[PDB]
Amino acid sequence: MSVYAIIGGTGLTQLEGLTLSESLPIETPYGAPSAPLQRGRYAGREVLFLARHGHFPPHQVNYRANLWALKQAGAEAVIAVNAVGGIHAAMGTGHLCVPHQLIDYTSGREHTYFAGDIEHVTHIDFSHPYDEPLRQRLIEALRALGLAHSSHGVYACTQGPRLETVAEIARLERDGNDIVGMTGMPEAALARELDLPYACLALVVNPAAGKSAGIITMAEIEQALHDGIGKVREVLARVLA
Amino acid sequence: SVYAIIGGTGLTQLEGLTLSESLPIETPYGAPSAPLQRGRYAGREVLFLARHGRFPPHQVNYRANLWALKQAGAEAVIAVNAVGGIHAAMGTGHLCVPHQLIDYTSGREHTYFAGDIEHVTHIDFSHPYDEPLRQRLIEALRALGLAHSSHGVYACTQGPRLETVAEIARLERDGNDIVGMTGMPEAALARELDLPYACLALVVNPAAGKSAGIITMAEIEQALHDGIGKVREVLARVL
Amino acid sequence: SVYAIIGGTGLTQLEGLTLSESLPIETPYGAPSAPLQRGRYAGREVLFLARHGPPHQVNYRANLWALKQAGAEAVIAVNAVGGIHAAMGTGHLCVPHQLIDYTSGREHTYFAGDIEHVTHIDFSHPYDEPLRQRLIEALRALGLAHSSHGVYACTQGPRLETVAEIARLERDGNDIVGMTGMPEAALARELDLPYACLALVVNPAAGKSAGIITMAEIEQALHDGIGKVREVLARVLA
Amino acid sequence: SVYAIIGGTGLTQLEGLTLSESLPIETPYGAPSAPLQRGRYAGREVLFLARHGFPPHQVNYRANLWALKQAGAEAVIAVNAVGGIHAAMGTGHLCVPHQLIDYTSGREHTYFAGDIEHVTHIDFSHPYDEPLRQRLIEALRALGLAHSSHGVYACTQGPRLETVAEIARLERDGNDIVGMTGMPEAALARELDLPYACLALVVNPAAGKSAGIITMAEIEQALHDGIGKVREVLARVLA
Amino acid sequence: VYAIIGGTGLTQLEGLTLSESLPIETPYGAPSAPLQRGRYAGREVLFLARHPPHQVNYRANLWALKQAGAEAVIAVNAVGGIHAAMGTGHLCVPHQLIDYTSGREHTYFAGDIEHVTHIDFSHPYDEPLRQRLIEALRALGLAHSSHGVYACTQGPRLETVAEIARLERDGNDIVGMTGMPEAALARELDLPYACLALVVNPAAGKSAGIITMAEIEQALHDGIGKVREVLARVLA
Amino acid sequence: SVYAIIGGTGLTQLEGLTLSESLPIETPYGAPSAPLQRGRYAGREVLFLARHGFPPHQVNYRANLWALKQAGAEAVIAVNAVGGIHAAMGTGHLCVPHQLIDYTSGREHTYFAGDIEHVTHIDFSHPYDEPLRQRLIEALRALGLAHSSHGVYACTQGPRLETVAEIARLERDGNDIVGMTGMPEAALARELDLPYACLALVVNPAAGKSAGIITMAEIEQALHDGIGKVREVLARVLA
Ligand code: HPA
Ligand code: HPA
Ligand code: HPA
Ligand code: HPA
Ligand code: HPA
Ligand code: HPA
Repeated sequence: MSVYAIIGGTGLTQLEGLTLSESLPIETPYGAPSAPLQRGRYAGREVLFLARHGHFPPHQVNYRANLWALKQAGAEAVIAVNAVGGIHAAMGTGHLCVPHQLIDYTSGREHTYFAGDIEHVTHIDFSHPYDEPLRQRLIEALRALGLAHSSHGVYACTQGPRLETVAEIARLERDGNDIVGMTGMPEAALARELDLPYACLALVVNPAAGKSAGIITMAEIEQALHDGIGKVREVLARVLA
Repeated sequence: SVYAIIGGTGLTQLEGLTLSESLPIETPYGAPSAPLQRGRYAGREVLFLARHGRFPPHQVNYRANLWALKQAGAEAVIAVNAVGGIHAAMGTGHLCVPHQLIDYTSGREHTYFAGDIEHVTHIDFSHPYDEPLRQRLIEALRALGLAHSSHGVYACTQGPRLETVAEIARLERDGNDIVGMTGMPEAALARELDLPYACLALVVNPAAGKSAGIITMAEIEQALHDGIGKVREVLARVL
Repeated sequence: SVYAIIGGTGLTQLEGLTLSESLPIETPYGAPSAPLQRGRYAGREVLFLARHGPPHQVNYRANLWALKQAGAEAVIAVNAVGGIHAAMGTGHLCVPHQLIDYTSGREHTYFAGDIEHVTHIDFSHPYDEPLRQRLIEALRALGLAHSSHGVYACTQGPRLETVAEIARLERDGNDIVGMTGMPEAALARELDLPYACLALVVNPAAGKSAGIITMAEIEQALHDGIGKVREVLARVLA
Repeated sequence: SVYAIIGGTGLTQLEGLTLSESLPIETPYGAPSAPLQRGRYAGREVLFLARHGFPPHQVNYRANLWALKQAGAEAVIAVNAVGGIHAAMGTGHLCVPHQLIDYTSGREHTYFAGDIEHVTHIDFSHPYDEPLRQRLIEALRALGLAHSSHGVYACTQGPRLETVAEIARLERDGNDIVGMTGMPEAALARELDLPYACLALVVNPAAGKSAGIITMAEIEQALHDGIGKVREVLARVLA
Repeated sequence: VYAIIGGTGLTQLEGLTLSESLPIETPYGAPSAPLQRGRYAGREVLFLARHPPHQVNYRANLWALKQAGAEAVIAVNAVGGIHAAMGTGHLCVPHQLIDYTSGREHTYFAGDIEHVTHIDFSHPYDEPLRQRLIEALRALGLAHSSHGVYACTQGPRLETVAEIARLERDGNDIVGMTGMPEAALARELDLPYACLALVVNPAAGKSAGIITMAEIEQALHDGIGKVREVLARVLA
Repeated sequence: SVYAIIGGTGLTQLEGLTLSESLPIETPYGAPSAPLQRGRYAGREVLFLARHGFPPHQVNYRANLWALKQAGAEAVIAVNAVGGIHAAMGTGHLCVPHQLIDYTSGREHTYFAGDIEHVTHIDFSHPYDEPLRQRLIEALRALGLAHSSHGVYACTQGPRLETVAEIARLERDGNDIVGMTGMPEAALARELDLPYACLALVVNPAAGKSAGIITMAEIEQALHDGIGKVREVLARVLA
């Protein structure tokens, strides 16, 4: 029944049995979305796909435009796939974590619809950033599949593009975070401001700075993606049905 | 001595206060959120500013406001701020006179010392609030026998959204007792202008994670309607 | 091997340095803070750039591209800082080995806007270990009071920190605090330029000193400290 | 219903308190700090027990409590003098803690030691009886007294007071006040299913929360200005 | 040859014969219960029940296992779960611990002794024994954490909400009253030791109600089976 | 001013120092951990005490200090070998701490225990004496040795060394170095109104701060390498 949107890398589009047979190049009041909207059918449910970064560094992706376009195209739930670094010792490379909280360390990103010309200011609650029904459907799928996961975790959302500093990971860890990426916020909040239920699925693509012995290389990360993307796809499959 | 009050309207509902008209001012830093209301109270020249003018806290022109009050003769400032109670002793109802703050804001025009200006000034800001003003407020709270706290750390955050349970947890680890969106750059801008400044904080909700439910704009408006009166009592004694 | 130095002027009042050029260069990112001075010290091509010419508005991109364009193969950056760790009082030299970014709004990367590829640099160790050792080696030789390692807080400014702010920063692990370490250190890596920092403590951080921190007190510590800092720079360049 | 008060004597100085006195008790755990003083307060039966006469780490809480349970106590009010970590909780402040953190060690801390047949791990999530907590708050409010409705009580070991750095760590752990008597008392009340609340008087700012060093004269003075306040609060709670 | 320290019921494992039930004395008082030798899939097996936490004779226990010929130890622990990812019924294989106990006989190097050894205790659990545990949890498709920090509190009482929060502030994930000095003692006797902890309740203030023995014992009743399946494999 | 040096022998190799053998004294608190030596260094009186003569947590510190004071000690320099937690305090480094945090327990920590008729709670805000600190500092400068003028000393129980996670918690509590002998030593020194300072030599990078694990051999090399440095300091402070 309910229409789902999936935000993430293409190749999530290589999900077996998904059709994606439309491409509207949308222009919103908030400017250009990242890629055109792709609308399709999967296991009998209407499905939406937005590439988060087009064919743009995380801190300049027009998330506002993305979420408006999806709300409008008829989204009623958004599953956001996120590549992260693992801070928690148990959340190593290849691990899947379904966060339940986040701490936002971003700045200078268009992060609300309640700015510029508005006639009342609203302060959305945001105590629990992820819709709980979605989180459970992700968990139920991950248990069913016997994939190694954490059912909770705190998402540190940093600014990039640069990776983090060892003492910077020290502080994120002292702050309670389990995992760290650059694209979680303001996405989750803009979803909230639109009453759009949103939940994040996170693939750990590297140990965060200082956890492994060497240094973080883009090929370590590229490999990890390639390795784990199929696992993510299996989870979306079960969730989408 | 002339006194600015920054906070909401309703502050203007103070018994005994008169207001004589409101001039619109042009500052070198843009437009202030609202016209200044110049008035008289207990034989003391007073100016009021309604900081939100309908503006989100992150886009308020604090620079324009402060320069505006300075130029209009201000000599001290009491800022009335609505906050979230992190500390367990500071529930809905509570009044707090913070003595310290931690700024988590970011994209705001936050200093008078920007652009090619031939000389840059680094202000001390060790003690963000003028103590004599702080003592004026505390005395008033004691004298009125109201439930308050004499000290506390103010966490100033970006908004317009409210904080995450985990973000609150982080704030609690930084030593804050309350959280709001309006305290900074306001407090620092005043010191850049050598304007003694103090805040009076009203706890209008528990911070995310401290109450049993989610925070509703309904409960927060109720805590204001119930709390603006006691605030008015405090301002009154102070002037 | 060509070293560049970023910091105040008077860092050039270095004895035996024949400083010859004043090159005003233009960059794809706008103007650098000052003209690049080129010179020779000890028979090594030596590059100077005064970053001063508001820390949060300094064109850090322009400065580093300039240095890179001019032929720099390493960078020593000199920073005035407030001291958080109790062992690191007024006058203390420190060679930080880590840093924590608390800044924002600054044009902090080369990978911004219209580009066909985004590069997420590793940045686990903000500072080059070799350069660190050249600095460490020199302080030891000159018998100066210093610290081998230490954590740099970089804060927005131009305002100093609040007592509570310093408490947060200490809780985070910071030994020192300053407004210019970042994004400079990061842009250096983006340019594959080895970068290292020599910090001089010019005030105890807020609430570590007695009363307030005056500009005057800071001024006298720069006056007193620049002497030491030159001697270190001399030895490194040598 | 029978309320038992633990604190110094001179709490016994309530106007219109008959000190009906009292008998030396024996316990399977030893000798209690003082003979129990049994009295009446406006219809109510009240028990008193001075926890001294003995350094805090050597007080025999096990006997004290056991004896108080055996004498028929149904509720225990504990009065405690403390250093004040939280900026808002200076000298002479009254606090009513809601949580505690235990840093004590060499103490006979449980009735479930020894070679015993069934082990019991009590839940101790909320270390103070909430009904008792309200009864103290209500009393404080009604008397217009400056106080804190909540706080975290650090129980250290003594007899020496704390180091500056130790205080920084108690603060990072989230403690508001610091004292030497609060545990294992609160816990031992619980193993006996005996409602228990503490009322705390800050007698000194904790180490390094002020310029000098902590003096035993400062504390004497704070108990002098403090004691009367504490007594009026018991009069109400008892009534 | 392996030794398992946990409750009895770990000896309700299918495939295990318990032969000798000899009660040993040691230079450090009596152990918690007699030692029980056996075989499981052709390996010599020591089992030893550790039954009040702060008064159990951990010294006497390990020395006994050492002298009986133990060449590795698996300690099974009931714990409360601080980490939000580790609820009731989770299995955790910790890699670190932080020790908040005291008043316990914690070292073989006290009293008399001609020489005093300050052992290194950087890594309290043995990596190869963790890996065998983890390998096993993977094969059985059980929900677990490969790593985690163990807080060892004093008891017998449970923790305060604020005690828990400072344990959380310290980087801890689980909490139990029996992890220390067991690990450290094992180390002083060059015995490889690892722990497998079963979360049996959310730590204080991590959930709705209070912590109760009804709740904790159900979780133990529920979990014991998974635990036995893990040990069965690890001895295989 | 008469100094007592507490440390290993090897501190006794000072050139020009002479020492009378032992004589074993009995104290009210049992017997000191070694022969206490009386000395002269160029005519000046010095006491020497080796604290080990037993593991760190069973050392009779109560007895040592009581012995030291009965024999006329006016000040105390204690020389401690510690692991370094701070990045800038590698092996070989000298540190003059200014604060400390006690993580010990079960040790005889006070003179004011037992069944006495008066109790003393000392202030202990500043565990090390500032005049002695500077004497050590001025000395280390005079010899131009690398050192730290300040730092926080974590005093742990032992005999085992610390876990990587324990080190991370000691680090979060703001400690710079960790040893197992510093307390209750300093505190006892105070109960006796004896000015006490520590000089701490870093013998190993604390658990989890370098590639390997910590070997006893590595530590023993480190001492044999830094005791020479410490002797020099002592010689200067004693002159
Ligand atoms: O290590 C990381 N840090 C921040 N963002 C990331 N996205 C993938 N890995 C990382
Ligand atoms: O909960 C809060 N968080 C931030 N700002 C606020 N202003 C009122 N309440 C809050
Ligand atoms: O206190 C400081 N904070 C930030 N920058 C500084 N530069 C010198 N001192 C300081
Ligand atoms: O400062 C304090 N510390 C410990 N115990 C106390 N009891 C009263 N004040 C204090
Ligand atoms: O909640 C707990 N705390 C301490 N030990 C435990 N053992 C099981 N649960 C717990
Ligand atoms: O690493 C250490 N930890 C505790 N005590 C010590 N004594 C020397 N090194 C150490």
